[PDB]
This record gives sequence, structure tokens and C-alpha cells, in this order.
Amino acid sequence: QYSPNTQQGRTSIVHLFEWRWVDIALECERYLAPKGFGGVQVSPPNENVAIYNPFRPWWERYQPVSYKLCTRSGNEDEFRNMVTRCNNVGVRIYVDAVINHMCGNAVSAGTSSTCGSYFNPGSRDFPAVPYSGWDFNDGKCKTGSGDIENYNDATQVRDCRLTGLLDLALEKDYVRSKIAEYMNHLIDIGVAGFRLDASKHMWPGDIKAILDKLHNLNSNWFPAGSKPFIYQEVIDLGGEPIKSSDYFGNGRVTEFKYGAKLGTVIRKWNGEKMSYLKNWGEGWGFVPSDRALVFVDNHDNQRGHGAGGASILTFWDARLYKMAVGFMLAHPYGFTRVMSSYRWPRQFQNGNDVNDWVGPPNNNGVIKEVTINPDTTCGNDWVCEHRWRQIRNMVIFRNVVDGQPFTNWYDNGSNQVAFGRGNRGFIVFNNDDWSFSLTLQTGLPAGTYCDVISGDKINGNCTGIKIYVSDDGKAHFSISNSAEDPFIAIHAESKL
Ligand SMILES: *[C@@H]1O[C@H](CO)[C@@H](O)[C@H](O)[C@H]1NC(C)=O
Ligand SMILES: [Ca+2]
Repeated sequence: QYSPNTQQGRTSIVHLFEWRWVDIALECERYLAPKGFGGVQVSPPNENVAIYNPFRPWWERYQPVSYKLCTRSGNEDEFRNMVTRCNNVGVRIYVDAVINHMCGNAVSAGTSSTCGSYFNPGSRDFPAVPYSGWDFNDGKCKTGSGDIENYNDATQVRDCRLTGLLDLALEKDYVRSKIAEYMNHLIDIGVAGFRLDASKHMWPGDIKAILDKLHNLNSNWFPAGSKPFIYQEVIDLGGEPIKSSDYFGNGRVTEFKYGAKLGTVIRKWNGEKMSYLKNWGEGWGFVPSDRALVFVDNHDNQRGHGAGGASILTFWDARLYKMAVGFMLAHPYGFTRVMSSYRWPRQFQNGNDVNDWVGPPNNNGVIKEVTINPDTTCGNDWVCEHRWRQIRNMVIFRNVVDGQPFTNWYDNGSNQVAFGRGNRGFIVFNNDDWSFSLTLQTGLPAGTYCDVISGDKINGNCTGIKIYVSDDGKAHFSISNSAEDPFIAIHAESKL
């Protein structure tokens, strides 16, 4: 459950947040496969509650009504079509599995679901699955309100409602089987793994019992004995009774300290500086690298809806964001996930975005298609960070330097650092308020290299900065603190 199951050479997955299945299928063929992306995190593919007040928010998808593959992203046929086409070009699909709960208890009964399924939160009836009052933790939760009230009590965190979401009794074999039935349907369709949403709110043992019921990956695309990739969403920062290490036996875990600390370092908050990143990784108290799923931001915290809070960097902070993503993709620690978002009208009031609920670009609730502009950027308000030259090229950089050791580190005791990956890559950063101009040892073979941040290597020449590495491996780098992108990266494949 620890291996991503990506094909040899591809080292990152991208979260195509709220994208339609048909757009993802196309993206796999026209961009993801050609550019070397390993896979895609898709939004929950199962039927959810259609919420109209506010108008179709992104979070309505974390509020399940049934396990029918029918949502605003498409129907079951379109979903299957997407998985098949993506797999055919070597790009894996990972499903966001919302299995800790069903919808909010206050939600009105009726057929206001993305597929018309009937449900009644009040009486605990979800006939489409089916689930009844016997399948929820109502009688088990001991809090006066029925919701989680204290996170210092590990029992309550697991058995009570996360902000009202009806909590499934995961210890019952019936419930475990209905969930496995759902997941095995997806595995047999061809998905390579799952993101287990809100794993902190589930007992490690209940998760294990469910995973024991899972099939091996589809033998038409994967080698026999392939187990699904499992990454657990567990927000573990400062001391809480629950630790992310309690979930290592089930698969990988999201390391939220990664994005939070990288954000404060790049923003230079609290007197932190890039020179401190010398021992980035486990040395900073993070989980072991082989159990970590890392990222700069995710769909929750990019809109202040989660762990990391104010320090989190997003596409809104373009310049610093690219630098953070650059550092992440170049550093050997963990398995990396790139974010791909959509724009929403941020409107801050007293320090809080009152429009953090806004769902994906749409026309009367119907999600808009991702349009590709002549310069490969996207239209219809999709940000497509994964298409930004700076990020796309660093995704490739990671593939090229895969397996190569962290070495040749340099720092000026402040905010301009550099390091290489074996003899396959080298990257330099200038985050100080003054220019950087120095000759550094790169460990790369002599030659002329194209800087992949400022440009590309297009048929025999570089469209941007060019770096010259001598016989002894040294090379001169000059980065003005005024540069559009204050960092340079070169690798074995950008060499002329
Ligand atoms: C690189 O570009 C120059 C013109 O700027 C041209 O003279 C040269 O032949 C090009 N090299 C290749 C390999 O295309
Ligand atoms: Ca629970």
C-alpha cells in the first residue's frame, strides 16, 4: 500500500480538483502522459448532496448520499472511460475515498442529490446503499451534542460527528463490506489507489479491516500482486493524542507539517530562513520519507479551510508558490503531489475569505470545460498550475533526478541556497533582498545547460538562461532579487 504504482520514471501525481472526467481523460492523453506525470487525484466520484445554499459549494462533495458513480464530474461510463484512457497512456488514477461519514445530519430529506437518490438524514436512511440507523455511531458517541467537541479525547474524535457529518459505524462488518464493495468496484475498473479522507476520524484498526477486503489491482494493467496505493489524510501537527504514526500499517500519510513549515520559511516568518532547510525532512520531525505524501497546499488549506493556516502558499502568491513547489520537487523527501486549482472571487473581511465556499467554474451549476489557450494555459477560470512552465519543468526535473542523492549543498547563512541531486541535477535559490552572483560546485558533467525555470530546451537551443559547467563541475549563477523567478534549475536532460 506504500507504492504509488506509477510506471517507471514518473514521480508525482496531480490533483485535478473538481475537473470533469472527460476533461481528465483528454488531459491524460494531450498533456499528462507526454509531460511525464505519474497520476491524477480525482475528486470524490460517488453521489453527493446537492447544496443550493450556498450555491453548489466545493465541500458538498464530501457529503456522500450513496456509492453510485454519478456526480457533477460525470456518470459511471464517463468515469470508466477516463480510467481506461489514462491507464492506456501510463497515467494512474487515485480516488478520493470519503468513507468516514455520509452527509450532515441537519440536511433536509428528499432527492436533492447529484443522482436523484433518495436520502433522509434525520432518520438515518440511505436506501441507495443501503444504510439505516443501525449503521451509524449515534449510540456510541458520548458527547452531549453528538459532534466532536474535544480533540484531546481520541475516542470522541473517532466515534462522534465531524461538524455534524453522520458518522459511520466502521467496526460493523456490514458497513466494512459496503465500503469494500464500493472500493473494489473502482479497483476492478482500473484505479491504482486511494486517498482516505478524514482518516484521523477513523480507528486505524477499522481502516485495516477494510483494506483486508480489497482486491489486487486490475491485472490487465498492473502486474499480479499489485496492492492499491493508500495515502491517509491525517492532520497531525503539534501534540494531540492522535499521531500520524498510528496509521503507518495501512499505508502512507499526508505530512501537513511539510507545507506549513515550508510556507513560514519561504515567507521568512519568525526569523526563519532558507539556510535552515539544510536538514529538511525527517530532521525536522516529519514522518519517515517512505510513509510521506507531501504537498505545498491542498484543496482545503488553500482556502484557509485547514491545517497550515496563514502560512500556506497557493497560486495566489505566484512568485513564492513556484519557488516552494520548486524546492519540493527537487528535494528527495517523500512522494509529491502537485495542486491544480480554479479561481474564485476571494473577498476578505476581518481577515477571512467569505467566499471560501465557492465551487468550480460553472454555468448554472454545470461545471465548465477546461479550455486550453494558444500558450498552453487554461481558460474558464481554471488555474492549471500543473501547466506553468516553472512547475511542469520541475515535475520533469524530479523524474530525471529520481534516486539520486541529496548533495553539494550551499547557503549564505541567510536565504540563498543551492543543492544538487547526484550528478543528474542542480538547483539554486535566491530569496534574500539582494542579488546573488557566485560560482558553485554543481557535480554535473561539463557542458552547456538550459535553465528550465526561465525557459526550455527547444531543439538544440535554450529559450531562457543558459548555464556553463566546466570540467571541474563548477558553474556561475547570477540571480537578481528582482527576477521574475528567483531560482534556477538545470538537469541531465536540459543539457545541450
Ligand atoms: C540555435 O539558434 C541559433 C540562432 O539563434 C542558430 O544559429 C543555431 O543553428 C541553433 N542551433 C540549433 C541546434 O538549432
Ligand atoms: Ca468516525
